[PDB]
Amino acid sequence: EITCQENLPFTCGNTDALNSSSFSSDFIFGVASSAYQIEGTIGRGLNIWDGFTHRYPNKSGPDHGNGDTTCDSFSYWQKDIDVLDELNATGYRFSIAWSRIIPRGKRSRGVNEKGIDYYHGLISGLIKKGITPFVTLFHWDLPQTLQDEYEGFLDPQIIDDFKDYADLCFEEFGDSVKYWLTINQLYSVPTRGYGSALDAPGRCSPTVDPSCYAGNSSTEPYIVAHHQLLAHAKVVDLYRKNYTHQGGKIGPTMITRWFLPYNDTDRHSIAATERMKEFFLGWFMGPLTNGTYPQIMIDTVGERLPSFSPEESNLVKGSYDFLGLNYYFTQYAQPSPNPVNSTNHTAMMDAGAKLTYINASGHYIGPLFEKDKADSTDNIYYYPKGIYSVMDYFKNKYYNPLIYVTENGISTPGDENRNQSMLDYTRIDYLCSHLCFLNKVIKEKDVNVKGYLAWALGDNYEFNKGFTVRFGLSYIDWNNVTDRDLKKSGQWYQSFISP
Amino acid sequence: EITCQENLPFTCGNTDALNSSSFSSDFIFGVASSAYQIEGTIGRGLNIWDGFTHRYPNKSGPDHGNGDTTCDSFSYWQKDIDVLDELNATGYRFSIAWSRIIPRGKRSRGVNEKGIDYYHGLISGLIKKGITPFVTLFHWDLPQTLQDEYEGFLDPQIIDDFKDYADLCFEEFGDSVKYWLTINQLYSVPTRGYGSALDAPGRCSPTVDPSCYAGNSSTEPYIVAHHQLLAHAKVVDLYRKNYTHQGGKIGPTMITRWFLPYNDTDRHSIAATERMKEFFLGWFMGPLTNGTYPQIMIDTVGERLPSFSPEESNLVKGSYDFLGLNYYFTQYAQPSPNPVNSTNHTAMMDAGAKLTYINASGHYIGPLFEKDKADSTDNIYYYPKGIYSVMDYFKNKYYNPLIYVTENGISTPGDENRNQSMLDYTRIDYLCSHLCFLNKVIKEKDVNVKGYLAWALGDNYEFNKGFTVRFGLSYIDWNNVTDRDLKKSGQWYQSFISP
Ligand SMILES: *C1O[C@H](CO)[C@@H](O)[C@H](O)[C@H]1NC(C)=O
Ligand SMILES: *C1O[C@H](CO)[C@@H](O)[C@H](O)[C@H]1NC(C)=O
Ligand SMILES: *[C@@H]1O[C@H](CO)[C@@H](O)[C@H](O)[C@H]1NC(C)=O
Ligand SMILES: *[C@@H]1O[C@H](CO)[C@@H](O)[C@H](O)[C@H]1NC(C)=O
Ligand SMILES: *[C@@H]1O[C@H](CO)[C@@H](O)[C@H](O)[C@H]1NC(C)=O
Ligand SMILES: *[C@@H]1O[C@H](CO)[C@@H](O)[C@H](O)[C@H]1NC(C)=O
Ligand SMILES: OC[C@H]1N/C(=N\O)[C@H](O)[C@@H](O)[C@@H]1O
Ligand SMILES: OC[C@H]1N/C(=N\O)[C@H](O)[C@@H](O)[C@@H]1O
Ligand SMILES: O=C1O[C@H]([C@@H](O)CO)C(O)=C1O
Ligand SMILES: O=C1O[C@H]([C@@H](O)CO)C(O)=C1O
Ligand SMILES: [Zn+2]
Repeated sequence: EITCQENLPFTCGNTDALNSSSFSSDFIFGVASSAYQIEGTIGRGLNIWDGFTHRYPNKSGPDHGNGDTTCDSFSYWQKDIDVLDELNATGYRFSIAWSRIIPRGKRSRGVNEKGIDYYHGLISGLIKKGITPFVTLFHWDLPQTLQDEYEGFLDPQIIDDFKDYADLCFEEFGDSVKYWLTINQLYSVPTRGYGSALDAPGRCSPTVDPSCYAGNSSTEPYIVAHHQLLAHAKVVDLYRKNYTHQGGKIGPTMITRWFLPYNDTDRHSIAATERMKEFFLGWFMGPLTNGTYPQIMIDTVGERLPSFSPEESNLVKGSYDFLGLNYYFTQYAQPSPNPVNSTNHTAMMDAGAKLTYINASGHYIGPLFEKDKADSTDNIYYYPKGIYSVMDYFKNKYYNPLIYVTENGISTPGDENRNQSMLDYTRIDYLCSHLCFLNKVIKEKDVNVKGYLAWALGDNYEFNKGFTVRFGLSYIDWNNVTDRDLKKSGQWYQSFISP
Repeated sequence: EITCQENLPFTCGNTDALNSSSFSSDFIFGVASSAYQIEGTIGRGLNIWDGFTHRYPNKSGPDHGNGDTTCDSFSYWQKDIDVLDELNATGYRFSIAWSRIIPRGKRSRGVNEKGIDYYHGLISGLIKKGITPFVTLFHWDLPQTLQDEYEGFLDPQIIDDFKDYADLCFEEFGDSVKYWLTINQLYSVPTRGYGSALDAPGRCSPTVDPSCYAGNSSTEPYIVAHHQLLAHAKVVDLYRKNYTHQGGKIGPTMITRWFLPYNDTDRHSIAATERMKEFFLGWFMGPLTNGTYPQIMIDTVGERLPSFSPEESNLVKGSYDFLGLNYYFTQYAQPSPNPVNSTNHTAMMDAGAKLTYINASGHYIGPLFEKDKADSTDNIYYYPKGIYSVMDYFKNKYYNPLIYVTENGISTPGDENRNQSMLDYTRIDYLCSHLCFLNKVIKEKDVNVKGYLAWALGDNYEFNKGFTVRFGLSYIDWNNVTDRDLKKSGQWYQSFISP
């Protein structure tokens, strides 16, 4: 019987009690990254994260930081491999920058052979060290040309451009890459990119944020989410019909959260919590497992929710060989009004729920996850059991999928000095407490989880935060980015992997 | 009788001997800038200078500097006006960033009202202080979307997109702006952007520079130059047919140089010098004054030189109300081979001339203009009499045009400290020696020159050099860009203007 801790102090950092041998022998352990966050702009075209961070610098991060140079994994990809080799990692999730291999967006405009070579060298180097690549085709960095031609995922033209891009990736890299991710966190671009305008491309309704150049927060998230599902599904169909000889697997990435009732004896809070599961997870998982959106969304969103035709429904339904599940935290849900006629209405209000980290009796859900110095009532707290709850739910609700945990991690403040930054015991606690629950859910519920990739390999540009927070298991000095030095968490993870 | 100095030491910095009263009472005196170089990316879309500087950072400058924030004239435009007011300037040349008012390039995709407002406020503020705006529509900063859709000026699609952009500028600003410049230095983008790939967009033949993403240095400069002429001429026709009620004037900007024979008793050097005038100036001035390219270019460039149809020739011929002439230096010309079959052939080799600052007997043409620390034999030297020679030539060869000197200036090293940077006596010498010759050519040759705008108002991002050189008449601290402090040159210029 496995017992896991939910509250500080944790004792799971002792590799005598928890290590890779606790899991099945074939289980993959590694770390993850994304291209905008680590490579730099050298050698690639411009994308909407370059566009957004430069047009709206105060949205890039409080320091106005961006991915222009970051940790320069364009130059130092070998040092990334060296971190993985030091960890004895068996997996690495990275993304391909569309703007690095097709700077002009549309494949018929030509490819960047040097860009293709960069990824071939990385892939070859990973395989040479026994590391399995998990490659994300689209980690938000859409070529700026496509956003300016037709507003990117707002238009159905994205489907064929994304298909042609994916086809190029499969053709060039699929002989070596056997695990592909289509779109990173389906929920995020629709809501943050087109709803609140916190993320690229930065569209929203005028009274949501007057700085947005255009948009409609009430309708655009649904349009974009729909086109993401279609684009994803066209790419999965392309992979499974034309690249079956490669013997690999493909799936989407979902951001997962668990939801608990703000008041667990209040039927209204309990209803809000179940609506949250459907609006947060079901928005994408309904289409992926059934070809339709959840009924509550159909009912609530009405004419703002697009329909799939019978052909589209069939393309989207079952369009995965596995799911990449990212997991960071859990929220309490309580009812909230949905003012659909308000000029500041957003798609996120359609769930009719307000989310918190504190419940009605004053209980904070778990340890600190992210401090918000401008408003401390907006601090985020984590909940190790949430990874158990999420995995169990996916198995039971979503037809026992094959799952890889494609992100899990925690930040530490960028104001800490190097010594403090390297002594990242809060990161060991977060990682180990989640891995304990992940082992427990695999053993108790028989969820088909086959690997775990911690966010992040190294410190990088964090979307929305610049360099003001650090997520790496390895430290990077921003005054001299060459080295990636294992922190206490990286050192712990090395011992966990090879106890 | 006016006597001007050609060699150090100069004595024209004494405003008792040379001042604005030396010139006609209506003569305009001011300074110039360009949008990429001063504004920052905040509030605009991305252009090919953003693209180029980020994709090829070592081409942006030795410091890898770019126009991301620069002197932040987006925020501090009022401080620019304050410099002009301090100078008692009567003119200011600035450019409109196409990506600030039409971020998506094509006008039918929408306009950025906030971008339009930025220029309305600047214009209003200039007029309120009695400063005449001279506005450049295109100072190289093409929206990146247009370069990625169709390779910008390489394709005839640029003509209508540039026309629609210009139309928007005339509509929004032409009630207040009465002097418009179309394209900055016609010669530069074809040769540096598409020939040597020193400038955006960075196209060239593979063996000219293997880093270029695509191109052909032998043919593309001619295609781009041709489309620049057509785009320019369509915009001038639009202005003169649809905006005549505004009572303003429009013209192109030429980069001018004078050319002298490397050996003035050698017929081959003398021929090379005359070929240089035709290939450097006539490439554009032939079409602008006659609707045809110079015969020597027709003969040499052959099938690589595009033809104008009768309609195009008529559109281009006479497509100016005045010429904006930029002038910085003069070169000696000697013969050089033109290896048209070489894979590294460039359009610049077609003139059959090698250019130097030292003649055959060892004479350097004038004082130091730009030191090149990597190769000192590549140092640039200036020649004050060249502005007299250029103006005289334009009058005599090119039908006595109305001219405004739209740039003239010199850099000082970015390695100097603030005190050294502020004591910019080399800049007073350069400016005054050129103004002496400009007064002399107006008086002796009756050239119709009506204003002079010194490069630059303040320190800025210099194309190709980052922040490693300074050109301002006012100093900017890169650790805190708010202030623009008049240097000794700015202080001198103030006394020259109001003696
Ligand atoms: C930040 O930038 C936007 C312009 O992009 C501006 O509208 C907003 O007021 C600024 N935010 C703050 C908090 O100052
Ligand atoms: C600079 O960058 C380019 C890649 O953009 C590279 O090909 C070239 O070698 C580098 N130049 C020098 C002098 O190192
Ligand atoms: C607009 O929404 C904000 C936050 O969503 C809220 O504080 C405000 O009350 C809303 N205004 C109206 C008119 O509903
Ligand atoms: C920066 O980091 C690398 C690796 O530690 C080191 O070898 C190099 O000397 C350092 N550069 C400077 C300028 O300190
Ligand atoms: C290529 O041109 C470079 C400079 O233009 C020159 O040094 C070299 O000799 C040329 N090579 C050939 C094969 O002509
Ligand atoms: C920077 O420059 C402006 C103008 O001189 C000054 O008012 C401001 O205090 C300075 N900011 C800092 C942080 O030094
Ligand atoms: O915030 C941590 C990490 N989280 C992720 N999603 O939750 C993103 O996919 C990744 O790009 C981001 O850096
Ligand atoms: O090099 C000085 C100056 N020279 C100019 N041309 O010669 C450019 O138009 C301007 O953008 C550049 O900064
Ligand atoms: O729950 C979530 O986690 C992440 C991130 O906030 C972790 O820092 C994200 O992108 C969500 O939507
Ligand atoms: O003669 C010329 O002068 C400028 C510049 O080099 C001055 O620094 C330029 O763009 C030319 O072609
Ligand atoms: Zn940048």
